Amino acid sequence: PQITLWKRPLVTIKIGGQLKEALLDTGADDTVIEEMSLPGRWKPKMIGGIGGFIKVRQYDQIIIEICGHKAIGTVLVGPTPVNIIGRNLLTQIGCTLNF
Amino acid sequence: PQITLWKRPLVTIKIGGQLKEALLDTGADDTVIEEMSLPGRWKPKMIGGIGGFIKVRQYDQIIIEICGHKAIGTVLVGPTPVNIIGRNLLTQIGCTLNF
Ligand SMILES: CC(C)[C@H](N)C(=O)N[C@@H](Cc1ccccc1)C[C@H](O)[C@H](Cc1ccccc1)NC(=O)OCc1cncs1
Repeated sequence: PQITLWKRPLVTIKIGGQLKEALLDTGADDTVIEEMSLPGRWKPKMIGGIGGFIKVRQYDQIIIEICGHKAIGTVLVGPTPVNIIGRNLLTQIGCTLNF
Repeated sequence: PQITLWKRPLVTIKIGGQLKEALLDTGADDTVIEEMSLPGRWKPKMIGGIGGFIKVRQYDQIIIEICGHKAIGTVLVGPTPVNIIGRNLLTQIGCTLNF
């Protein structure tokens, strides 16, 4: 779909059998989700944003279905104010900016 | 232009007579720039991101030319890692997401 930006670009996702809403975020290099119990192995990681940084758990090769388009990639999980779909997954669903 | 997301969506801006590069950021409600000496009145403001928050100066009705398209709006100025063009200005240049 084509999405205008008068409101936040929130979409429904399904990940790890759970339904969530997440922001399509072209400023984010990586995907960062609120605390959830993704199964399997991981690696602690530090990421920085406006405000400073947070500690996250890095999960690789995780399936996410982002507005009905499947993608597999790294998902960081941690103390975020908002679930963020970053460019690592946006590129897999074919997302572009246009003006 | 149409912009893919394999790299950061950086564009050239001109603001306050100065040339800068900024990120087209659909996840940001507001526009936040690194410290610069925008002339005129303003109001101190707190904004939150990943990591916590920062204090900024809020400047209204500031002209910015974002990849050649003019826009006027609020610009927050403060201690950001990266210059961010948020939706307040993206909507003025007609920016959409597409997949
Ligand atoms: C993987 C990313 C999440 C990454 N850690 C991250 O925060 N990138 C941001 C750019 C950046 C990079 C390094 C250091 C500082 C800032 C851009 C994201 O697009 C972020 C998304 C966002 C996160 C939290 C709350 C609101 C937006 N944008 C954002 O800070 O615009 C600024 C705001 C405007 N109003 C409230 S904050």
